[PDB]
Amino acid sequence: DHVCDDNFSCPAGSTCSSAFGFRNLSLVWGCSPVE
Repeated sequence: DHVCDDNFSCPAGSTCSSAFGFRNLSLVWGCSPVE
């Protein structure tokens, strides 16, 4: 399994959307399906 930032994970079955990159005061995103 993977692990982006901290509270997150994905069995290489998606990607870390990654959001809140203008200062990082909470970080809120999800995993995206590569296909």
